[PDB]
Amino acid sequence: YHGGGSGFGGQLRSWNPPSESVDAALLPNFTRGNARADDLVRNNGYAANAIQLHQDHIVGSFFRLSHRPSWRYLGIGEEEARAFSREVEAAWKEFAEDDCCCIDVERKRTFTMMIREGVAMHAFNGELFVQATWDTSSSRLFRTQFRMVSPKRISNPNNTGDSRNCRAGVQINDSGAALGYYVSEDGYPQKWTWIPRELPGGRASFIHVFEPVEDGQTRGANVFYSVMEQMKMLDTLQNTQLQSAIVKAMYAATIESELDTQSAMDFILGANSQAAPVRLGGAKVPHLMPGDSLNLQTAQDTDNGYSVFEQSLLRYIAAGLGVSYEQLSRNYAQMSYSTARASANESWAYFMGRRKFVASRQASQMFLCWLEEAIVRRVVTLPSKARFSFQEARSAWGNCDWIGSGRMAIDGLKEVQEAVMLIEAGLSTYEKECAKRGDDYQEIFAQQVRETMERRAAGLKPPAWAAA
Amino acid sequence: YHGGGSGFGGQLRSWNPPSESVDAALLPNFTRGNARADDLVRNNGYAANAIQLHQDHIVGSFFRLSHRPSWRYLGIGEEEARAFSREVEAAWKEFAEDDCCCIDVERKRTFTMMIREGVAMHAFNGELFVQATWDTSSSRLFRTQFRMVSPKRISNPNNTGDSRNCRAGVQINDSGAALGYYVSEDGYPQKWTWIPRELPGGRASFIHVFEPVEDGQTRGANVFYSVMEQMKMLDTLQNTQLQSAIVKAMYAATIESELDTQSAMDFILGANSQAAPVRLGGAKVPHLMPGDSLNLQTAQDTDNGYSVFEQSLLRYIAAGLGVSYEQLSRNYAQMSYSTARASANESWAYFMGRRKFVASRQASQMFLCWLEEAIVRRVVTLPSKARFSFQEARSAWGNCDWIGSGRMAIDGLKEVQEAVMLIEAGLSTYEKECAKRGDDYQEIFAQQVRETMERRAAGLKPPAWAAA
Amino acid sequence: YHGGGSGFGGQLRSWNPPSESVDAALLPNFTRGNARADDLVRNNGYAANAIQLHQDHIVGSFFRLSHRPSWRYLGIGEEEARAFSREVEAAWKEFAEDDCCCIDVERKRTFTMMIREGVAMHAFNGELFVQATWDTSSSRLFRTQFRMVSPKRISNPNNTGDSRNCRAGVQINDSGAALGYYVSEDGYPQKWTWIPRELPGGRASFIHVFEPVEDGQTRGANVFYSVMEQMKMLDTLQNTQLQSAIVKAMYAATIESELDTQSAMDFILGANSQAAPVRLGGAKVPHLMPGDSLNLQTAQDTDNGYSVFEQSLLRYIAAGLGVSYEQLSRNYAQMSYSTARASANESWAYFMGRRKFVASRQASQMFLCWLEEAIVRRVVTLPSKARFSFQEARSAWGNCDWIGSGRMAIDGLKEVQEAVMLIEAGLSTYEKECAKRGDDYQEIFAQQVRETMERRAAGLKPPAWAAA
Repeated sequence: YHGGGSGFGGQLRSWNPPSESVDAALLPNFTRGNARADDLVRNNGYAANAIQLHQDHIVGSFFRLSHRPSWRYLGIGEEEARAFSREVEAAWKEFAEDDCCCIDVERKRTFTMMIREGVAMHAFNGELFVQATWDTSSSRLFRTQFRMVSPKRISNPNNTGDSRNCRAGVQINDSGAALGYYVSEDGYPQKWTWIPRELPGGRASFIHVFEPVEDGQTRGANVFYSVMEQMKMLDTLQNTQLQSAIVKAMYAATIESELDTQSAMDFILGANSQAAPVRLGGAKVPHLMPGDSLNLQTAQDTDNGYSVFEQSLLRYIAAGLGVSYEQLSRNYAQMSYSTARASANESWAYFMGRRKFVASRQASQMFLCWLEEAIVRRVVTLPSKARFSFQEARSAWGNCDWIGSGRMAIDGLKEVQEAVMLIEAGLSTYEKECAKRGDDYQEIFAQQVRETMERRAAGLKPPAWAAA
Repeated sequence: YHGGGSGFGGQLRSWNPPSESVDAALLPNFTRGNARADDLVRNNGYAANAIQLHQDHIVGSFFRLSHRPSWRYLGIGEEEARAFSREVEAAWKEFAEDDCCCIDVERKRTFTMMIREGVAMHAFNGELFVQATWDTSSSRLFRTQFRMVSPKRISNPNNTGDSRNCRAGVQINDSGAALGYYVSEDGYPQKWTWIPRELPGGRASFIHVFEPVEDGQTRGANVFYSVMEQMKMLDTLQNTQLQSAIVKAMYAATIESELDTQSAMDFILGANSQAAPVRLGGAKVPHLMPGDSLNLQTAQDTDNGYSVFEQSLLRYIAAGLGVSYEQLSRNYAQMSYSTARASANESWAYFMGRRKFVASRQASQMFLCWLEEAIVRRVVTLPSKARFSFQEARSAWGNCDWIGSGRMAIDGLKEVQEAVMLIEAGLSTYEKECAKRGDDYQEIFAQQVRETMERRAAGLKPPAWAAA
Repeated sequence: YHGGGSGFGGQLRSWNPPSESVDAALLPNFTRGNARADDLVRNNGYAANAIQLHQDHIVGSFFRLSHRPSWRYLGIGEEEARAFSREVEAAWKEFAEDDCCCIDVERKRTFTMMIREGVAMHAFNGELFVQATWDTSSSRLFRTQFRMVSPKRISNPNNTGDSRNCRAGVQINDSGAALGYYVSEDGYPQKWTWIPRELPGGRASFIHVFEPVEDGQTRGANVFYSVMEQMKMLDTLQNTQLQSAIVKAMYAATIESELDTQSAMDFILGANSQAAPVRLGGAKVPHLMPGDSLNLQTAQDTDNGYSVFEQSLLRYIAAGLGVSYEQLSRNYAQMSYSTARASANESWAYFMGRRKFVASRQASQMFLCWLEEAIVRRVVTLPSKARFSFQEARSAWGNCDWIGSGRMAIDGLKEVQEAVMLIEAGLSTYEKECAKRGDDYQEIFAQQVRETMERRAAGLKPPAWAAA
């Protein structure tokens, strides 16, 4: 095997990367990497475009709840489960979507915008932090509130060095689990607070969502590490090329003469001395003595293959980040239907995975945290004859699924024909087909049974879905 | 035969590779090869893209259980087998998919995330290790927990040399079988523990999944050995080319004169001395004496054939890794439907093989480990009059199949038409067609029989699948 | 005839190859050729791709048994043959597909994985060896075990010279048949054992599978001898071209002056002395005295015709190995449907031949070895009133056919239409149509007759295959 060897001619003799865990590689330069990722996101067109694509495709314009408790395990009954789910869904829908935005302490974000911010933070910071608090002064129906904590705030107190149990502001028990986090207080023009992960009663107090790569990993790594250097180098190349083009296009001509500069421009260029401005009106034919000369400068091609090199670098960056090349670069060159569909599918697989993990876990944990007080305050009533209480089986009572914006297809008619053909056979159900369009099938049925009554009352022809 | 000969003109005279086992080639430089593969994965856009493609296509966004015990062998009866399968599937679904993430000791990953991490570890490290433990302090329903052990941790104690029976921290019996493993403890700012492969009762304590190449192979080899050198050399070429382009684009022009440098720029470039900055506003025509000169530099083509060489190297890398060229390089050049379908099939065969072996074996062993407690703690009851106990035939009781995300078609209508035509004939069943879409046909049937009742109750037109 | 003559102008005067058997050409340099093939497989991207294609297409993701005993010969009856086949197939499932992997001594591979490893070994080593042993300490139902022996281990004892009867560790009787083998024991940081080919009772103890080319051939030859030299030379050319491109791209410019190097770089390049680093920010216009000079280097085309030469060499290599050019090189250039189908058929013929011979013979012999104990231990009962007992006609009792993964075609709809039309006419049966899809028609019928009952019980519309 030449992987561990010296190389072809010994070229890989100096390539001896150390063997170390993910923590040993990531933690020493965590803050610098995060700052560089933030710099790239704020001040580069492509990084901001990638973040916007992540936000728009992973979550969308809405994030909707679907409460499906496991009634078999609980032994309560299907109808009671349906009634409980309807009540819980109504309560959650009013709680999250108030215009006062009292879901968060800062009163600036709704639930959907909070999910989008969490996804964005997971993108260029590798993780997201959420804290759940209670305000006693509040007289509203619910006291639960959520605060989005930036990863920069969590760090070791007093800027102390890492230990075996405490790393990067995270306290670790004997196992890999985390017991608590140290959150700093930021003064824009310091102190640290201990926040336990979970309350003694089992409620989740502070939320941390990230995907671990190796066995022992305390905090996550942003996606920009793969292509961080190339983005900066490409920005430098773009600025240099633009400045060079401006400079080369500036010098249009050159005057050579042995006379005074005022005299030379007077006799050759045509300026009026009554250095010296020249009027652009008209065409001029100067007369030159033997010593005089007039040279019109020629410049190189403004874009001499910079476009193709930029194309290659943008393909590399899009491969590193995960978004499609066309989406990142806005190129959308000529291509057949099959190629566009294949690229869309390749991007959609990654987007679906990100939605399934990050946003779904965050929303599920927030929903469980809210549901615990909702049940405690008797806003909703648990079904009777339950095998287990809410505390004993939290996941069983609070099992849920989340629906986001569906993919907008290149051909609208083909997808509709496919859906109709699937519905005609037994391969698919109404729920799955409506969920692909970002709709709830029960709401569609209610709207249809309302519309048929409205049509009948007005005297119009009954709709297709109506039963004779 | 010229294979063992000197060559055409004697060119292969120095090519005399040693004849040795896979262990003799792999073990001496195991750690350096693993470290180089990790370096490529962390810091190259293409390697990270390949790992992400592996994770997404091999597993997907979900990994689902299908329990099919062999009822004929055990002599229990079909209906008891179906009831047992329903119970164990429900228990597994609740156990793996809790939001508390209590399946693993570190409480960071769900079952699907652990499967994806195992696939990733198999990709760039050549193997995956899983440890199953019990916590007695836990008061939950199940005490089983799983921990993913990095391959770096398994090594010979005290960094001692390999022996005949103990190689790379694995103790080997007279045959090729492994009896136990030595796992180190990592301190981020050492000691070794003996972990037997199997408990005395026959339970699996330590899990090791990899594909052997030759007869005697203690540990597996990463996939990057084939293309390790080329990726590093291509990265060096890319960085060098980018720096060279930036350098050549930087120098726009050149001034030649015998005067002072400030005066030369004042009279020619146009800088103001009130070295010296020059304003970009306007167009200028300087006046030059005989000794003076102005030269506008021209540069070579920025991308002069680098794209084609990069294409060739990327095809080589994609051949080595196994992913498609379009997926790896994000190129997706103009191509017909047939070529895209052929490349997709060529990649899908490899992905299906990897899913059938690695993830399936890992998930099956974890499921058996959980099922042993589940049966022991009497959460589920074995059918009566069974020929053999659970211990005597573990595979018969725990026979199962796993379903992941299905391939996304380039043309949605064509696959639906194909599935419908197959269903109409006897060549296919409902289960196989639903499995290709990542769905369970029994859940679809339950949803349909619920939806028909819902439509009937609300007064809507009965669905197609309903029976008159 | 000029084939044996001097040539056109005497150019073939030195071309006088010796006339010798295959053994005389192969045996003297067997080990060096095998080592070179192993080196190419481990360390070249294309060779690994070819081996992976062999494994994926010849075997696939599964290998399945179809027991077809010849009842007419033995005069037992069709129904008894069916019952015996069902029992044997069930028993072979459990032995081969246990998760404990107790089929092999090393407990690392399942039956399909051992078949794939055998195919791979036949690919780059020219043959495969399998050993069947018994473990008395085992308390399981079956004591049969299989060990894949690397071809390197079999060699002459004490590294002695070959004889008339003993060549390369294989003892040959008066005829060409082999009586036994000498297998060495490998110590990774020596002794030889005599293993007879067959037990005295007729059972197969040692398995050797290879295709003979000529009359007397003791051991087989790998496929790589045809194209090993070209692969090594192409790898050298690729590495040299990459290094040359990096070297030529590295030198961006050149400074010529009579001053000191520090002064020259300060005045021309723009470095700061407060050798000398230069910041890349901005565009610069240096001033040069008559002695000074600035030159921007221009390099040759990075990929100047290397791609087409690589294409030709890859076509030659793919022709030598037997795989299609597109599969080997991942090129998949623009091409019509007919050309793609023709290339796919050309490759599929070779893959079907390899599957029919190598894997089928290996699996059949292993199945016979297992079936002998299975019958002896009375796990399965032979039908009564049989003409010849198991010993008299092993092949008649153990006649079987093996099924692998079916070909993935470019157009899914066309293949389904073709299969439906063939089924409608009398040209084809259900078994052949289901076999091309890698399915067992009896299993499909059982699944259909279950699904129709499941649909009827739930109240859904009866399936198409149901009989009124």
